[PDB]
Amino acid sequence: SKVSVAPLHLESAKEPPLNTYKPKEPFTATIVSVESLVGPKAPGETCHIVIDHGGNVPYWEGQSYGVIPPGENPKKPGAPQNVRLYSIASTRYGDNFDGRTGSLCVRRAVYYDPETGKEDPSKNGVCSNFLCNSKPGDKIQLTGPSGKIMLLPEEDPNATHIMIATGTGVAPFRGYLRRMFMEDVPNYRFGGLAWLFLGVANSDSLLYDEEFTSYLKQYPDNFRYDKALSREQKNRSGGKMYVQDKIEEYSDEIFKLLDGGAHIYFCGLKGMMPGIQDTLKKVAERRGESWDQKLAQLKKNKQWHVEVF
Ligand SMILES: Cc1cc2nc3c(=O)[nH]c(=O)nc-3n(C[C@H](O)[C@H](O)[C@H](O)COP(=O)(O)OP(=O)(O)OC[C@H]3O[C@@H](n4cnc5c(N)ncnc54)[C@H](O)[C@@H]3O)c2cc1C
Ligand SMILES: [Mg+2]
Repeated sequence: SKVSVAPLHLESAKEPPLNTYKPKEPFTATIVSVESLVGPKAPGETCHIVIDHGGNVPYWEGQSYGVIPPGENPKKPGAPQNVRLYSIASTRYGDNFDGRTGSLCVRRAVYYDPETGKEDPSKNGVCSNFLCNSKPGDKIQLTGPSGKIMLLPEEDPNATHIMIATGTGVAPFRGYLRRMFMEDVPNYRFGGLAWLFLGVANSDSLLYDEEFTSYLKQYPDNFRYDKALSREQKNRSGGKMYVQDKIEEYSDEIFKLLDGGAHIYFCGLKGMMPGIQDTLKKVAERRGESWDQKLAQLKKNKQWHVEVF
């Protein structure tokens, strides 16, 4: 059954915390654990980082943490590095169910010369490698939390939530789904439909797959889960199987859910959105609908939630 979480006073706040810590005086947090989430055929490493904030930097599901990597700002010499934002991949209780830790899902940004493949440490992404290189006991400068675009609408505990992720965009949805299904939160008993779509490069690039697959067995009447593996599957038209091609497999069901008030969420690299928009336009057209009109209605009704980067 559901996992006991503490302390339940984390449910009492009426508003999400924002900018509790700021870049000029960050909170010095401590790494608990760092682990790769992916197998050897993945094109890059994505790691799972557990951070002990001691209860000093609480957050709501869907928010972001800021991390200030070490070193001087290369463009304001003598200045600290700029904040990098990461979608929190944990619930407000965290992976230890105690309200003291939060987790990040971090893709290593690694530079390869386009012609030769050669590497260059001055060109790798600073914060992402800093995080995935971290070890238990390392200190991390933490800011935030910040963001409200991806807060979970909880007014209707029987709402429908359609979650569209690529890569590390799965992060907010890991938090949503633990709150909906895994944790014992007496004031939020989810009885709607949660539907996760995840696009990644191949089977070895899947993120948290065992957790999501378990929800199919635990909550078969409230959870659905579909994956698109681009390098390893192909779409109806011969293209690489992308998350939008999976949406298209369920186009009638999805459009009916949207018309019924479902929330729909998008998270991941911003390059995911043009193909999704193209697919939704073609789906609408086949149904004899205007996607522009439909998207405007969804935004007007506060059903459309996008955090891409
Ligand atoms: C709201 C929000 C949420 C986010 N959520 C996440 C998340 O959950 N997970 C996640 O992994 N990321 C996330 N991001 C992205 C994250 O904030 C960083 O932008 C990303 O991790 C890269 O930061 P970095 O410090 O590693 O790279 P930077 O040091 O900022 O470098 C940026 C890029 O430039 C490249 N580069 C550097 N120098 C050169 C050069 N000379 N020539 C060519 N290329 C070069 C690097 O390789 C890198 O790809 C999020 C961003 C936003 C805005
Ligand atoms: Mg795997």
